[PDB]
Amino acid sequence: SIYPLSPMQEGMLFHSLYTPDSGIYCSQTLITLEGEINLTVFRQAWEKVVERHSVLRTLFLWIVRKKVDLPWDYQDWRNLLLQTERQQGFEFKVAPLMRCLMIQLSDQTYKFLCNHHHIILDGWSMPIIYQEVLGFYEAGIQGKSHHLPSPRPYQDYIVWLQEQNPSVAESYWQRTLEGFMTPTPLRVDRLQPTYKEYNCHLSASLSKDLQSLAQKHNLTLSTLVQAAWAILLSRYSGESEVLFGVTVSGRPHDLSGVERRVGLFINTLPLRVSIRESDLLLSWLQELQQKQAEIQDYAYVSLAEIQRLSDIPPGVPLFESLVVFENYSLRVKDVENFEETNYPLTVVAIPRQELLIQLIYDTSRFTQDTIERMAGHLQTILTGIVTDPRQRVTQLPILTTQEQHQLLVEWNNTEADYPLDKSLHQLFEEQAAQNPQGIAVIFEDQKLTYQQLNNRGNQLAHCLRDKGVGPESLVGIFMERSLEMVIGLLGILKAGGAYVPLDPDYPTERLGDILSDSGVSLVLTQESLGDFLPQTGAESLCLDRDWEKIATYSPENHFNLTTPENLAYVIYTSGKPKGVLISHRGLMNLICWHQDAFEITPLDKITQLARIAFDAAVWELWPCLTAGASLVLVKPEIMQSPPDLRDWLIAQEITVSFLPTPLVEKILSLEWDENIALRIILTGGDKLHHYPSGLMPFKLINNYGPTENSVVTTSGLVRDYEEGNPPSPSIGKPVYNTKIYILDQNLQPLPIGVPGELHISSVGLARGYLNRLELTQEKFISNPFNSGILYKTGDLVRYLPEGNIEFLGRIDNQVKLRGLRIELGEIEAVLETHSEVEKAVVILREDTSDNQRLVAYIVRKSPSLGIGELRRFLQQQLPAYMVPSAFVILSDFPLNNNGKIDRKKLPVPD
Amino acid sequence: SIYPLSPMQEGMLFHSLYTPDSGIYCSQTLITLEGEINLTVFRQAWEKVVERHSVLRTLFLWIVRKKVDLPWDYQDWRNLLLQTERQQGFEFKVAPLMRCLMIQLSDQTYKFLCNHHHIILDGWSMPIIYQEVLGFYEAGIQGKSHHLPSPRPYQDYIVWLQEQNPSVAESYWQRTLEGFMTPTPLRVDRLQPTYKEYNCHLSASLSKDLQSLAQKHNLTLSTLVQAAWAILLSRYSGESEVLFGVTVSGRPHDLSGVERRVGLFINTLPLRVSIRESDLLLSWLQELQQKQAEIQDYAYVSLAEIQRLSDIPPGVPLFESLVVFENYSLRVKDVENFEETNYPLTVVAIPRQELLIQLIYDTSRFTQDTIERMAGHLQTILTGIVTDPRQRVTQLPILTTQEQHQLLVEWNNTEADYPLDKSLHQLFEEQAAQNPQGIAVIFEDQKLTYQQLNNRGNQLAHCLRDKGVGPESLVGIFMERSLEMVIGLLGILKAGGAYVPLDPDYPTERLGDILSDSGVSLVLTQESLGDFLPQTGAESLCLDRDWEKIATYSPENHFNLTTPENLAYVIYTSGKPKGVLISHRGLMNLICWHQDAFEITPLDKITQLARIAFDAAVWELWPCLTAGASLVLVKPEIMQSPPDLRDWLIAQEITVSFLPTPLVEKILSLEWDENIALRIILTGGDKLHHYPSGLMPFKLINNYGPTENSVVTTSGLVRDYEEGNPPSPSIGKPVYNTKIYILDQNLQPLPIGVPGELHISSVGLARGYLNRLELTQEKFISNPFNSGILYKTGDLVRYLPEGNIEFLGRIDNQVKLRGLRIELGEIEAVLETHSEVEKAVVILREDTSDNQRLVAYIVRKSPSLGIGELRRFLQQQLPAYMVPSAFVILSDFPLNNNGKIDRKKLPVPD
Ligand SMILES: Nc1ncnc2c1ncn2[C@@H]1O[C@H](COP(=O)(O)O)[C@@H](O)[C@H]1O
Ligand SMILES: Nc1ncnc2c1ncn2[C@@H]1O[C@H](COP(=O)(O)O)[C@@H](O)[C@H]1O
Ligand SMILES: CC(C)C[C@H](N)C(=O)O
Ligand SMILES: CC(C)C[C@H](N)C(=O)O
Repeated sequence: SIYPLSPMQEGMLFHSLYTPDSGIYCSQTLITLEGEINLTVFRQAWEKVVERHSVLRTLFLWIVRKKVDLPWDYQDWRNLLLQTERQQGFEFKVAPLMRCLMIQLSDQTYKFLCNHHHIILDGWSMPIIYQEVLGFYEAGIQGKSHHLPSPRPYQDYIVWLQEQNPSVAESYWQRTLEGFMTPTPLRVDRLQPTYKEYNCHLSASLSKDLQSLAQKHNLTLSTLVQAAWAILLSRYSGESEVLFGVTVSGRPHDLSGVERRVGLFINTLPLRVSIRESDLLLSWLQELQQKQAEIQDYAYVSLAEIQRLSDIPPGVPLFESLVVFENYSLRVKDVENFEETNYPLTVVAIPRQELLIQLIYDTSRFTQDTIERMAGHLQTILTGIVTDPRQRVTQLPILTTQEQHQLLVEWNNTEADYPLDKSLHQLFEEQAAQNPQGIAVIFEDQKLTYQQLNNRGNQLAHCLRDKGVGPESLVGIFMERSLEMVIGLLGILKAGGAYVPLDPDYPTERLGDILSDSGVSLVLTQESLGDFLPQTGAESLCLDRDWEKIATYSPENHFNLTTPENLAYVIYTSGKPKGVLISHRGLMNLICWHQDAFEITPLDKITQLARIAFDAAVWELWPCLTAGASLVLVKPEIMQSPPDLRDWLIAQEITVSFLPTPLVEKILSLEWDENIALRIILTGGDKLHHYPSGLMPFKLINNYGPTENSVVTTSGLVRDYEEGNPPSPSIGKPVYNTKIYILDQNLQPLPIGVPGELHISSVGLARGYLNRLELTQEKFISNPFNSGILYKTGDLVRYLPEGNIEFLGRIDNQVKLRGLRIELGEIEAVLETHSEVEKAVVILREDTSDNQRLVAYIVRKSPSLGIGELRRFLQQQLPAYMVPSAFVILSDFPLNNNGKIDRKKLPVPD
Repeated sequence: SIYPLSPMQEGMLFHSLYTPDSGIYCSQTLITLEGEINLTVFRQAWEKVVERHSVLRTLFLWIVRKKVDLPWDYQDWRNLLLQTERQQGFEFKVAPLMRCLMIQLSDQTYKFLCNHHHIILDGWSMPIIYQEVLGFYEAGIQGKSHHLPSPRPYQDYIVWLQEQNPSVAESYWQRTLEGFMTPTPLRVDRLQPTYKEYNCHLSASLSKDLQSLAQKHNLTLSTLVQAAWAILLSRYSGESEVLFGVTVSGRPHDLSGVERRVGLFINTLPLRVSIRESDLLLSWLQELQQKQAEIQDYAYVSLAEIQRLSDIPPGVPLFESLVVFENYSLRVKDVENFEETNYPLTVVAIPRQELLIQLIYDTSRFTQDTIERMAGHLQTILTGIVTDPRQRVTQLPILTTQEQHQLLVEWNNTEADYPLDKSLHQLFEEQAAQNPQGIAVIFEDQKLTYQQLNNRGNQLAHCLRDKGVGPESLVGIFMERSLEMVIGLLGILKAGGAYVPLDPDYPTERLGDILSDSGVSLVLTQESLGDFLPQTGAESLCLDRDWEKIATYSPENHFNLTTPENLAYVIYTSGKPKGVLISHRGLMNLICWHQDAFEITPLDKITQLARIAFDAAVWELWPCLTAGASLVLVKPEIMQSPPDLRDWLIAQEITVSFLPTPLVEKILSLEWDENIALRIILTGGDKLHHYPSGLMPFKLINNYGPTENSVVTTSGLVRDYEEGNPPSPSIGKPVYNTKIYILDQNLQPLPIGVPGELHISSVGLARGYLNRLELTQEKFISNPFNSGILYKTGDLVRYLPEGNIEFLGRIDNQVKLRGLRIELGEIEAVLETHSEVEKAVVILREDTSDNQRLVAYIVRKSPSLGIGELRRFLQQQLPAYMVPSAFVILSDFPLNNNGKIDRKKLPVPD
């Protein structure tokens, strides 16, 4: 009994000897017994166990451990809970004396409690000790012998350790963990210690089908469970490589297949699992079997040794999930109050006649609803595995029947009747029929009635159709926001053509490219701008100078000639920008949806401030003009001042107004008359950061959608912040005749809480890109879920629990194996909380392709705050690894031409 | 004049447009003119320059730049300094308008001021502009023409940039900077923005000899200067690879050899220089020539692009030193108030007829004395290079004649007469002659006079010499601190033998190894411990039981038989420990020095608390007994309580007391009677962290030395903290007959402020190690500076400015290319400043050989403080990269058996 400590034993000792009273290494176990007991023999049982297991009578000399053959257990007392309260709270004490480092107590209402230090025992070792203590009692409450083999002394683990070469195991852990730079994030967990148990019981049938499959193919039930969890983790995380804990014996020699012995050995090990698109479930399970066997050959270096030895940063865990397969005077419960640490999520497979799978979760990290669904997913995956193991791993189903249905069917039940026969201009002219005298457009003093607008529109149409314009014609429009411009738009539409906005402030070369791209032969403009057009060969008509030409022509409505498939407009998104071909159907849907959702009626006064090259302008003009309301063009002057715009909105008695996101953010800080005409403010285009105060008189509607889907895809009222609310307002839910899908990189559905790529199926979808047939086919695919078409948005989003969508960002800004476990927007929200921070954006890399170095751009309210005081504020709220290297104070955000924040113009730090 | 910005131009623009008014990019230049000036023509001169250089009339459109041929410079006014005060302070303003971004002003007392933005100009570009503006004035204050070629438009740099492939330059900067993980630290700089200039003028002879050498060997004067600085940096830094800035043209096409042109180009580039032990100066200079040429081929990516692209962490500079070779109505001065940034140290070679080398230094980072010496070093290196360029680079001299002398000769002038004929026991017995009745030893109640001790010593000697003991005999001593033990020690010495302390608390196996190592055939012990000796074959004598045997023998002094070369003691240092063979000469020197320095006289009462296996015990016993004083053995009880020991020291009227370092640290926090007998407290053994309060009644002496050099090498009084003081008390200066040397890894001398390895030349040096002849030869070498022997200590130290030595740590704990620019002890001192921190130790790696992760172990005063609040405190005081990843709260430091802090028993974090 002269032996050296294991490294793991030393570490532990030193930690205890020189850090203040800790109890990190104190494991308690508490046993509810009922019946009656021969106390005398129950004690002698414990003494029997203490007499046989050498560690249960070891002591430490301080670099050396001694087993003696002498000490045992002390009871303290026996004979309105009062146990937790004090009687269990008060243990900061163990001496490395011969006296077994294990103190016990039996009680009045019959409760046993065992305290011990991990320097002698393992999580594995306690079960063995109950079993052996119960068996020495039952064969001895009956004067018989409980015959058991003599155990190994655990002083021969120690010699075994020394026979092994640490450099072998260290090279192996280094080689195999190399690429792996941060822990697999579960991304179903909560922003910010009690644990709970969700029991997921598998049917007798599934249990048996699993066992069967294991036998047929030389796999174990533990491998099927780990596999199941590996598959689940890859879907939740988005990573095709995952890493979780598995529990192991850690005691070797192939006594893994015969014997059982007590002490401190390695009990958990990291298992790194990769899943490729070609992987089939049988082969991949064969492979998993090996890696789990293989890692056990290098089980003679601690996990702390393995953490540092990896590429994972110091300070952070290399996994947040653990899988344990418990291969194993009546007892009532064994409550384990080693609560001192536990992993956020541990999945415990207990292989009784039916397979139990317990999910033990940190309740600060996961909702009950999230965990229950996790249960459903494993259940789905396991049933899928036995049902057809020839299947590709990346295609195996995860959602339950009810989930599938809810997400893909019920939440997509947005079908709505709308006039699919009609066209934009028709609707308009019914509007101009029924209320000819109504103010249709207003610009400062100027004013058009529905008749003025219809008549002057019909004239330009007639002019235009003499010039060659019909269905599918693309006519340029190069004009300042004005009445002329509405007439222009309406003119092209009536001719049967489709308008191509040309922005008045564009350089002459970009205007060039648009005209050559779009192939327009005709551009409507105005004398002011005429000379800025490049000379491309195209005719230009001035609606100001040349109005005389146009006046000559009929102000009659013409025959309606366009079909819903005909192009209505072509608008560029941001190598070059790409023009999107929008048909009339799209717009009909939008208009009919919009008018319904926001109850637009001819009473309404509707603002028009988006520049005509952005598709928001479509959604300002046509719902309004086709409904009878009055469109108020806004001087861009007014828009330059949030408070002035506020006053101006109030002044002009505007009822419903679209404000782009950066602007609406600002007006929401202002204070507002309580009784104004403004009922709705619509916003969208960039990610809205801020919830409205309840003080706001209007209701605030968030909206989202690509240009490739007729302006709006998703819409939702935004209330004041509640509590269960995400860090930034939802983008709402799909609009009429729109279905959405949140999909993984192999086009597979994902459950609530998991981020994926938004795909859209809609009557709103573009015909495709102008002159980009390849890309049209890459992005507009055949829908896996219907006979209809699916557009890939490239936007990263997740379903919230009531069916709202959280917008996260762009799929291209995601990098594999550096997903941070905290969503960037979570930091943003936190930084924004501290007053003096008005707006924060957090980017991954503003530097180039070498490093990433996450930076945070802050716009301050006053100069009081600086990048140090901020830094400590964020390491107070989050930990580190969740705090950026650089913080850049800005004065204002680089906005692109439409209002969206311009990333590539953000200043790179230092 | 349609052109895209350079990347470097864009970055700059964005930074200006969206960060709050900054003036980071504002360069000012201020020109003292005297004489009289045709104001009218001076202006027109500037207009001439503005008319020719395209950037001097460029504007920015916001991704595009425009040159116009129209704007120029405005004067604002003209006609008790008041300029700095306001008139120069107030510039936060430049608009990217056609109006040249360059505002000027001429003044009353004749001062010109030019403000411009780096988005148009370079540090290189301003000189060209003065020259061209002065030349258009002088040929025009005389109605003549100043004829100059027409410049390149700098719109063809931009096309050149675009013709180049960034991936080529990026691969090159990545490949060549790879190993290089932190900036070359100068380690002559100060712990913690004004600049100063030290002019270092080289003689006409040296200037010319350099130029000559350049011609002979196809090198330039710039390469000789960079070389010089590279050599200096490697010595200061301790790194055989260095990295500094060099300035470059950045404008290419081989117009580097003809033309001169204005704009913004790359001006600084990182030059990585390696120096190997075999390198010869000619070949190595040839090579340096190439690398400096080569790097200029990749001069089309910014330095910010090169920083991130390197292995240097984000946030930190990749060099703190820059070398610029300025190859280039009278003007008085050009004062450059672009002070907005400058590097901590820039070395400017100005190649006028004699070579000037300016050292421009941040005065918060370097003392005037440090810089002057730097000047002397370059001067030394350059003179060395011309004198013999066949020389090895690592052997070239750096110290001046006076420095060499001061460090190696004058500060080592410690020769002292001492009785080299005599031996320890002789001196003793003269002491026991002259004052037979004096109390020699005291232990609680027990007491020996000089006669008791001498007589009982002579008896044991006679006993011993019948048992075979003589010169060179090693006798074991295995005894509790007691009177018997002093008698034992004194007995062995008189017999002519040398004692080998065996520690009473050692395990029987370590005792075994010592006895087999030392080969003792005889061990003096005591009945108490006899049975703990292992049975090795050696005789044991009990000075307690067997005293009767010993009493029979003569109490006469014997003939003195030992010579000063004879062994006196053998003591192990901490694979296995190694026994050190100390002779009598060593001890004579120590005793005679000690008695002189601390004025020991027979009045003195001297404490004895070091365990006998530590060599401190030698330095407690023999100075005292050989002087006539009374040695008080201390109960180790008393030593367990700082306050009790204090009281006990005061109580017993002890005059001079050795307390090991961890203990003295603690007593210095106590409060102290002002009038006590205690005059000196001696300490040493570990690094003392704390300076005494002035309130302390005694004086506190720090001391240092390896066992291999008779206990003490260096000694120095420690006062209260002053200001210029290092973070922890000096270890003083060499003792009698001791010379020290602070040397680099090629055994070369180093100047003040530079850390190196301490080597000792002394009469105190061990004969060598017991039974380790190899190691004796590796560590005890032939002295490069005398005919005498040199011991390599493995300790890292530096000379302070008055000749004190700062102890830094162990050479083995240093790792190349991760030296931090801040000394660990600097952090320690800072952490210690904050009350609630009683003691802090900062280690490099407590984890294993994969990462390093610098950790800090803190002992707190009360539990109030925690590892977060500490963390922010240290990122407040230092920046980051100077703050550890882990902080471990301890309760107490793992001490080894002698008092030194035990590193390998520090708890590894997490
Ligand atoms: N409400 C919104 N919240 C967040 N991002 C949005 C929102 N609306 C639009 N987007 C983003 O803006 C894009 C539309 O850009 P484009 O169609 O090119 O003008 C979408 O694909 C999203 O990435
Ligand atoms: N005063 C001191 N300050 C700092 N380190 C010290 C001091 N005295 C001794 N040392 C260290 O202790 C060593 C002596 O250890 P040893 O001779 O083996 O007992 C030296 O080589 C130093 O590294
Ligand atoms: C949802 C709307 C605000 C328009 C959206 N920004 C788009 O780019 O189509
Ligand atoms: C300088 C003295 C305190 C002794 C020193 N610690 C040594 O190890 O020799």
